[PDB]
Amino acid sequence: DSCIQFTRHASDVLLNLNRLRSRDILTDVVIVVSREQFRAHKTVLMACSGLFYSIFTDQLKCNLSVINLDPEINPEGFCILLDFMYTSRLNLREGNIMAVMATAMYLQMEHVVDTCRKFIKASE
Amino acid sequence: DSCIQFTRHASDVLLNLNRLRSRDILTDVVIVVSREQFRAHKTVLMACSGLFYSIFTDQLKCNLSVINLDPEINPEGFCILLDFMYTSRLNLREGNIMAVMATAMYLQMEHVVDTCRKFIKASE
Amino acid sequence: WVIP
Amino acid sequence: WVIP
Ligand SMILES: O=C1Cc2cc(Nc3nc(Cl)ncc3Br)ccc2N1
Ligand SMILES: O=C1Cc2cc(Nc3nc(Cl)ncc3Br)ccc2N1
Ligand SMILES: [Cl-]
Ligand SMILES: [Cl-]
Repeated sequence: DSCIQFTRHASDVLLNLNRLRSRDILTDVVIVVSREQFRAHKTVLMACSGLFYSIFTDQLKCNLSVINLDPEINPEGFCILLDFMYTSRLNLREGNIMAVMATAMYLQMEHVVDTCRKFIKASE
Repeated sequence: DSCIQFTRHASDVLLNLNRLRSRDILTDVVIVVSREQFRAHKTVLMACSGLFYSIFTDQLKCNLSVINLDPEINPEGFCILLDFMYTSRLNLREGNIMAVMATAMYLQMEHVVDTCRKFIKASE
Repeated sequence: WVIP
Repeated sequence: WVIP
């Protein structure tokens, strides 16, 4: 086509979606990770995770307001990944890398899994 | 912080939200523009438009499944802007620029209004 | 704005 | 991935 493109549009959209998340506006699901609860937008979770995409396209699970993750999932690893979904920034540290990688594999977040594998390979 | 950032994340999120829109997945509102209807995600509309942000943060309108725009709004201008919201690409043409600018002013989409004003100033 |  |  003959379209023009606004370079910062995608980043500005995500920044605003994160602002809605911070003020708990139009969040439509609670993700339960052991004793912790995380409110989010189903659409953002689906756009970032192969697991949430599969969950919310299911004719029965699409209507659930609460999703319980596997008990092996670490709440801090989930929190770091939820922040990454809404910001593009990943708080990857020596102390959390194993939990973050395991959570990203479970959530089917291929690019996060890739950088975790590379950071782990550099330290061996 | 000491975060790392995935450059293409925001663009990949928006691409996936547009894929959900194309398959009519988790759309939660109909925007009525005269005889035309447009299905969309409330969160994406709020993230792109000062008007939709004001509408869906209202304690009564946040719950509406149908929103009727002012009858002066052109359905083609709206369609072009809805496409821009989900893609960052604006199909701006000599034949549609006046309708697109008027629709962007009504929707409170400041960056679109700015480029329309500049393209109009260049042709005078 | 750019030409994509 | 980059240093932002
Ligand atoms: O690593 C990742 C990230 C991700 C996101 C989605 N999400 C969607 N995929 C498609 Cl094709 N359409 C709409 C949506 Br929402 C699917 C798989 C994966 N794997
Ligand atoms: O030209 C524009 C585009 C736009 C978008 C929003 N959307 C939001 N703004 C804020 Cl501050 N927080 C969350 C959201 Br969603 C507000 C105003 C405007 N004006
Ligand atoms: Cl990813
Ligand atoms: Cl804009």
